[PDB]
Amino acid sequence: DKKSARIRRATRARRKLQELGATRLVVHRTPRHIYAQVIAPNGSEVLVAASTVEKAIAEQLKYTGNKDAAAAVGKAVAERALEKGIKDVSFDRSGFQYHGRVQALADAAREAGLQF
Amino acid sequence: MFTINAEVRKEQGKGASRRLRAANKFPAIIYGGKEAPLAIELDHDKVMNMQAKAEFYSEVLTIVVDGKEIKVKAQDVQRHPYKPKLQHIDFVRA
Amino acid sequence: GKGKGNVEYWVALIQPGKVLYEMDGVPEELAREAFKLAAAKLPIKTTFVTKTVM
Amino acid sequence: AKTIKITQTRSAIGRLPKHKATLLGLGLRRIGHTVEREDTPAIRGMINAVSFMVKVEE
Amino acid sequence: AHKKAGGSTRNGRDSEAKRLGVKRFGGESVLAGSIIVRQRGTKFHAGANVGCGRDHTLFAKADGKVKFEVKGPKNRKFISIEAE
RNA sequence: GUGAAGAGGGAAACAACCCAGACCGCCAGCUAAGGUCCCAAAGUCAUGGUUAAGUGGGAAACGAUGUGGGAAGGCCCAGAC
RNA sequence: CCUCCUAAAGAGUAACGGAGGAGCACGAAGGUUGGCUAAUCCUGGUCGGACAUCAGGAGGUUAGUGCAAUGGCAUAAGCCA
RNA sequence: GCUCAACGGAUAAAAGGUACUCCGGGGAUAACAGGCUGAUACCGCCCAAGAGUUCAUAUCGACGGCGGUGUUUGGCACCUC
RNA sequence: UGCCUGGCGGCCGUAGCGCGGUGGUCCCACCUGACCCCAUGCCGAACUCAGAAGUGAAACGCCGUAGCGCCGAUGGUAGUGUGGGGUCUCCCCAUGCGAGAGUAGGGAACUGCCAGGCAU
Ligand SMILES: [Mg+2]
Ligand SMILES: [Mg+2]
Ligand SMILES: [Mg+2]
Ligand SMILES: [Mg+2]
Ligand SMILES: [Mg+2]
Ligand SMILES: [Mg+2]
Ligand SMILES: [Mg+2]
Ligand SMILES: [Mg+2]
Ligand SMILES: [Mg+2]
Ligand SMILES: [Mg+2]
Ligand SMILES: [Mg+2]
Ligand SMILES: [Mg+2]
Ligand SMILES: [Mg+2]
Ligand SMILES: [Mg+2]
Ligand SMILES: [Mg+2]
Ligand SMILES: [Mg+2]
Ligand SMILES: [Mg+2]
Ligand SMILES: [Mg+2]
Ligand SMILES: [Mg+2]
Ligand SMILES: [Mg+2]
Ligand SMILES: [Mg+2]
Ligand SMILES: [Mg+2]
Ligand SMILES: [Mg+2]
Ligand SMILES: [Mg+2]
Repeated sequence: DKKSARIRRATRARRKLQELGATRLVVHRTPRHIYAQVIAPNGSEVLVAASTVEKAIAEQLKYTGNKDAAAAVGKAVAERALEKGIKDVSFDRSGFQYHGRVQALADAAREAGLQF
Repeated sequence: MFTINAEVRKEQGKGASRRLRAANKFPAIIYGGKEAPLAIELDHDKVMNMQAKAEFYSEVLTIVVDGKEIKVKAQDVQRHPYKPKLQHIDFVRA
Repeated sequence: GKGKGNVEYWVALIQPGKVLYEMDGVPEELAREAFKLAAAKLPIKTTFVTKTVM
Repeated sequence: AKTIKITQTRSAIGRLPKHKATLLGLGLRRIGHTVEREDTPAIRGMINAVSFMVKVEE
Repeated sequence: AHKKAGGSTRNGRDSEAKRLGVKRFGGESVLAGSIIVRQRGTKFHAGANVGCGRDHTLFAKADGKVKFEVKGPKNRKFISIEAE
């Protein structure tokens, strides 16, 4: 399955981060929405979460599944992390090729202030 | 159709069981049912003679312990490896 | 010395209770006679056992 | 607080070194030596270990 | 039939034992860099603060106390160092 | 574990087996192993069985109406063997 | 010199004990990043079959690991770039 | 830069005979005898296919099995070099 | 608060498989099309991008099912540490530890954080 292959791809970097203890900015890209979360190193506590599924972000977007929606959601998640003082995270692409919407989200977060 | 007079075991374990089997009795268990299992102390010679019938392992035995009758089935039998003796009998409450 | 020996025959270690030979389709007395004849050729004490449900 | 008395009734010759060390821990020194100790689970364990060669007057 | 016969053997070879196995057992307190287990292949895996060398030797990377646990979906055995 | 490098008592004799670790003396007592008829210290001790083979006091498959105990079973005063 | 067993569930442990290998290879067969997952069998299919390539399924790592055996390996240590 | 591979590597550089022998030692280690053991050897016995005109057991006795002796060939290396 | 969905875990088969059913407002998936960014040792299959017509078909989620997988007592048995004993290449007794298999039985997971949807 596609998602099984994606999980298999992601697991290595996820375990490396999980043992390193880095706060994790995990992305999740779908054909329509792109989700971003920042999660504690233990993995069982969601620090912040910004997604196109929610009205506050979506209402400023034409289509929720493209590079511009990704840039908007990355900007939002980075600003909320900076308001929670998260400051320094590490990027978990979750198997998605770091390119296109995922890369645009990453650059939006980097310019907003998240360090990775 | 067969009635088996049984008495309650006082001590369990390898030593007590081998003491029984030397003293011409043998341990048995009554499990199954909705209550805790009961360990009993059967009379080896009578039980061997009565199990000689092939319907012992088919009809519902009755066990008389402390006057209380228990209707059981013969579930499993452990036999001596090279003797016509019994070592243990599993009864199921029924 | 000078190494181990060469394989000469094959055995099957027998412990008490092991049911060596089994037989079916014959009368019981003839089975007893046949088993007596067979046991006379073996170096281990034996006995005659029957089938039971359990 | 309760005290038991332990009397060595057999030799320590040919015993396992662990048995000899248990005898020493109990403080017993020779056959017919009686010592007084406290009644603790540890002491009971020592006595159980060397129960074949000591007698206990509880 | 007088004296004897004769006959060489083809075996009689072996290698120096490598002294593998668990060096520091569970509950022990190690210094940083202490070898916890020498092994062939990750029979034991590297948990928290435990590093795996090239020969799959597990060494504690932080001071503390050893801790074995069955972890993961494959019920593998992980050595971790509780912070002490 | 013992002997080696440990004597003493027992196993007849018998380093290595069982009991037990000799500082010296005593014409004192209690014991371990092992024993108590005589050699040879100590029960011709008490109770209930077994063996009739000198078994005890060397040895197997196998054989046998030896004898003792046990749980059954078969045929029987229309009187059975 | 390496691997398994003997080796008595820590380490170690002998024999003219039972089995096998080494006296190298690689500039990539190393590093990293990204990606991928095997054997076998069945079905269908030009030459072309028991075994060539193609497609589907069952299967589940019974594969692979430059070379022995063991321990590992799916996050792959296996296969490409 | 050593197949110094007898791989902790005596020299850079080394094979044999002695019944013509000699010395120091050993029963630490062989041949002879003794000893322990009894694979082998020898002698018994158990089951009994079959042979024996029929009939296993007059006489043999297969396929197997269990012992005895210390009578050969041995094993070990305890006494004696 | 209730229920559904998505993500990250906890845990690692009482949690997996099979079989039957069910879901599309939201989510997810399939889907539509490739100047493009990006791509196939050929192929927009996969990866990627721009989208949203349609369908939950497959997948996934959930529900129900014991046919398996899985877990699993009590009892007994095997083994075994220490001390004894026997006709001792194997056993037995006192005491301590006590399985494996099997039996009754359980069993179609449970659970935390965040977000969205619906009914509030
Ligand atoms: Mg016992
Ligand atoms: Mg060797
Ligand atoms: Mg000397
Ligand atoms: Mg002496
Ligand atoms: Mg000494
Ligand atoms: Mg003496
Ligand atoms: Mg004698
Ligand atoms: Mg004397
Ligand atoms: Mg002294
Ligand atoms: Mg006296
Ligand atoms: Mg006298
Ligand atoms: Mg070992
Ligand atoms: Mg050991
Ligand atoms: Mg390689
Ligand atoms: Mg590599
Ligand atoms: Mg040399
Ligand atoms: Mg050398
Ligand atoms: Mg000379
Ligand atoms: Mg000699
Ligand atoms: Mg000689
Ligand atoms: Mg001789
Ligand atoms: Mg002599
Ligand atoms: Mg002499
Ligand atoms: Mg069990």
